[PDB]
Amino acid sequence: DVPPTIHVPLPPTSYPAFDAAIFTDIGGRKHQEDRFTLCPQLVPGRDDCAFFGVFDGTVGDFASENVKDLVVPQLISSPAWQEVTEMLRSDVPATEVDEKLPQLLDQAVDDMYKNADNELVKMCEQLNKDYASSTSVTAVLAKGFVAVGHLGDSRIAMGVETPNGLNCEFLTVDHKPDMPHEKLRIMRNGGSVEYLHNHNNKPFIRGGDFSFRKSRGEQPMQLQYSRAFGGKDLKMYGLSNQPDVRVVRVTPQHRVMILATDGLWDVMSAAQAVEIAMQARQEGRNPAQALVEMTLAEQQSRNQSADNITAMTVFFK
Ligand SMILES: [Ca+2]
Ligand SMILES: [Ca+2]
Repeated sequence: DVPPTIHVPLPPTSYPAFDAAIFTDIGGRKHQEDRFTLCPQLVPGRDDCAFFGVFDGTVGDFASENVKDLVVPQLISSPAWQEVTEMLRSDVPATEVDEKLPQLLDQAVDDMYKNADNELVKMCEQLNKDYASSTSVTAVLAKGFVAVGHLGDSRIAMGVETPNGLNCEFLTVDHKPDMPHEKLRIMRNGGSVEYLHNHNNKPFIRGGDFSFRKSRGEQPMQLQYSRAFGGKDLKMYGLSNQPDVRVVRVTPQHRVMILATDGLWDVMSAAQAVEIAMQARQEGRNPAQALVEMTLAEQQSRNQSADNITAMTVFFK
């Protein structure tokens, strides 16, 4: 019932509508909490649909390890997705498809996020995982459209060729606790946004019970992003599972999409990543591995302990 998915490093592999590569590295962390999911053929009988997902876990790998196996099943169980499947298998005029498909994809991704999180949170309740959380950047490719969704601070970069050169941008903006409306939601729900000494630029979302649990000699946790999967004991204090969704038309000029964790972005800009990835391909090298190894080399050069780093490169055709 669920199409085959990939969750291990993937060297350069050619598919009908795109070529993909996936590489990850633990870096200098004591744990590997990054996870990912790639479904090459999302819709049986078709060869132009695929799912892409990368997950940056924190406070253990529980949330990222599990959510990765919940997204595809939840996605296709969506009544919204059933309508996507029915329309792709119908006579319905093309012009009409391309006109309705975007909102159907938007709604399906929305359903996926909320349903996958409800299921994950119930698991966290079962196994007593109070703060296990994970960011998410996902991409659903379907008949020339890519439905981008995300929660947290992992990002998706896009390389598009123009007559004046390669246009490189992020399709997602991080969910940070200090963004005015995020902060507003956290305080309305009894949580707070903490700006700690010497770290004014990276505030934390803190639960309303943090202080009490801290005095009880326990270990309440905080996050530096305001939306995510998991975070059981923060979901009632402002941590949202509402993803920002964006549907983009894959045009002839679209060259590459890069899904990666902050382990890559805290070091490289969108343009730098695309360039490195574009060059690697051009020279027959593993684009995703190039992104990770290049990042690790730079970190050493800076005397910086590297974070977990995961990169998934997708080249359109
Ligand atoms: Ca992490
Ligand atoms: Ca990270």
